[PDB]
Amino acid sequence: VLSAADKTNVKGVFSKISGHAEEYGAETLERMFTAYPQTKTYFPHFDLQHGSAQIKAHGKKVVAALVEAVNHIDDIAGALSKLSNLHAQKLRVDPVNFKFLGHCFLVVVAIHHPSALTAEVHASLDKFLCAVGTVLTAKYR
Amino acid sequence: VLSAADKTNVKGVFSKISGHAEEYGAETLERMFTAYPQTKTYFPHFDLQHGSAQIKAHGKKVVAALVEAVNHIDDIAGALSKLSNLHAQKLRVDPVNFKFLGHCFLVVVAIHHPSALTAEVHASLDKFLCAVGTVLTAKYR
Amino acid sequence: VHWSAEEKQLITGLWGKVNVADCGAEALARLLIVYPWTQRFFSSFGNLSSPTAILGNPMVRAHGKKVLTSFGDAVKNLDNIKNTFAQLSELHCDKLHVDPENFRLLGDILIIVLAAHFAKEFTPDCQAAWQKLVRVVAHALARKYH
Amino acid sequence: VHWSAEEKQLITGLWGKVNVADCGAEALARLLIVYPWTQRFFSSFGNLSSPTAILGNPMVRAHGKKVLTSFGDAVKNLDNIKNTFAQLSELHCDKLHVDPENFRLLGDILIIVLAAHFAKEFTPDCQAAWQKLVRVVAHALARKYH
Ligand code: HEM
Ligand code: HEM
Ligand code: HEM
Ligand code: HEM
Repeated sequence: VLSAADKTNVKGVFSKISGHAEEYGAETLERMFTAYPQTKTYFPHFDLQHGSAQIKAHGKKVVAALVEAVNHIDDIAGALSKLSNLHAQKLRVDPVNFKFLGHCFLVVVAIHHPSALTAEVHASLDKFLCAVGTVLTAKYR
Repeated sequence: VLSAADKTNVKGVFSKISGHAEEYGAETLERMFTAYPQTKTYFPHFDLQHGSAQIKAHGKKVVAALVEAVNHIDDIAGALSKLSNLHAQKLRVDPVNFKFLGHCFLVVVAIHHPSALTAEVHASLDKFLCAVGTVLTAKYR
Repeated sequence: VHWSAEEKQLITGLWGKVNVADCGAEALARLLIVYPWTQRFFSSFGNLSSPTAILGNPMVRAHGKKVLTSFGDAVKNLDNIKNTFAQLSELHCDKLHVDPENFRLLGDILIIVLAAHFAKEFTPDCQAAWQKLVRVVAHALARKYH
Repeated sequence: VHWSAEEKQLITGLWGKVNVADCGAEALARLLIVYPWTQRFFSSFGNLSSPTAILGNPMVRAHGKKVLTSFGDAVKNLDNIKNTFAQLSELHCDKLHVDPENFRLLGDILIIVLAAHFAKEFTPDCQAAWQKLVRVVAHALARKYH
């Protein structure tokens, strides 16, 4: 459960990455598609080549949704209710994939903003990503 | 997330097992200790012999806590807040163990009340057990 | 990877009474119903819009039989499990990309399905042996990565 | 179980720049902090009551070095991994009863710890190779059950 401490840490780090939503979002998806190839099966319609406009556009949308969740961090389930039906009902994304994506995300911030990803922030950020994952699979969990 | 449907199914099945909290609770722990030996490391002070009074007494307490959670199914986190500190803070039970216990539970009702464990009830009951597990590890999740 | 003599008699004796068709269909139906995302893999089975539709769907019923038959091959080749599942491992891993965690979930559904079918005869020692069998089969399928 | 020539150069080249002591201590400290229940296994390390206490604890720091050294043995025996971890497998499985899922979590912490230490040099192709290395080591430890 997200504490006052976690809410603060998460907002802290997201201030630093809000500026590069597209960039970080694209890198996150590429590292995901590369280290966990099985995830590519959800994007048969996408051009999965490194640098593709589709991945940059989608990566952008993904981080935006994350930002939206930070701002309504007290009721993440309500802020993302539409994404929840999409992922759980329509897309049927296997819940294990949300951890892959979340992990790749932590990796890109570790790479671009190491000093900000302290042990404690890492923990807060891990709780947050797990919360989002729970909500987007919420329908069938 | 628990629906109106799940709440009903769970209450349905728990009416049938409320009568045998000690019996089912003991069988649940024994099957757990037998199929997942690693769980015995949390009860070094217990006499783990089949039929031991400690297991019967504890099995009883465990089902009672479950019943308590059914009755306050709208806020399971509040009804079990004390058990949550115990398991997550003091005992530090690895989260994977809650699934083992929940599984062994489904097994004992499948054995004693098969007709009641329909596919749909199974799903509702699985959601419920996963909810309880989330709350009892809640502190560090 | 080593089977006690007691485990073999325990799984073998039980297999002979298994109604492969009913248990097969029930186990598969339960996987699609309690773990909804698994339906994504069976889009070619047609109607899977409700628990009822799922329990009534003939392809689900038919595939269920094949899966359980597959478990029977393991029961007869308790020591030759790798070979027995080698090609199934490639299908599930390389062609389907099913995450190994799902093999673990199907194995558990199967355990509770057998319990409901044998009741008290499914003793704790019996469950333990089957839990092991299910983990071995799952491990033999999760090989293509290893 | 098969390593491409490209993967070996990728993991090997990187290992040489790894500060085993700092990364070892940081990775272990992070496991105890983001996954709190793992502290149960290290009761003999003394004070682990706060993130600060954990990051300052000398035993945590010292054990961390040993774990990462253990990963170095794997990097040098990329094909002899089973033997290299055989006895560690017995310790963790039979004496400690650590659930294999935790090996997976430690491996991920290690991945993000290396990313923060190498930054852009830790390319997606590089991460993929290390993710594989971490899964192999985890698999070699989760053997006593298999
Ligand atoms: C933190 C988790 C995630 C977030 C916040 C997220 C966010 C989103 C958003 C905002 C959309 C786009 C909606 C639109 O364009 O109107 C979407 C679509 C989609 N998501 Fe996710 N997603 C997440 C995880 C996943 C995972 C793990 C997978 C699968 C490996 C996945 C697969 C998809 C697919 C296939 C689409 C549709 C893409 C398209 O057709 O353009 N998502 N997601
Ligand atoms: C649905 C999940 C569970 C429920 C509802 C439950 C319930 C309880 C309750 C009611 C107590 C007894 C409190 C008292 O006697 O005052 C307790 C204690 C304890 N639980 Fe759990 N528990 C659950 C899961 C677990 C799991 C999975 C493990 C570990 C494998 C575990 C290990 C313990 C231990 C070691 C104690 C203390 C026993 C004693 O010293 O008497 N619990 N639990
Ligand atoms: C761990 C136990 C499992 C066993 C023993 C098993 C066994 C089988 C067998 C025997 C077949 C081949 C049928 C044929 O050739 O006619 C098959 C096919 C298949 N399996 Fe599995 N399976 C397992 C788990 C899974 C899981 C968890 C999924 C899904 C998440 C899955 C999805 C499929 C699909 C989609 C096919 C192809 C169905 C078709 O022909 O349309 N299997 N499996
Ligand atoms: C997957 C990577 C892992 C590797 C390579 C690894 C490696 C090691 C090594 C080399 C030792 C022996 C140290 C010595 O003999 O002096 C050790 C000991 C130990 N490991 Fe691990 N380990 C791993 C994961 C884990 C995890 C996840 C836990 C805890 C959840 C754990 C808990 C322990 C404990 C308690 C000891 C004994 C510490 C002591 O001497 O007090 N290990 N490990």
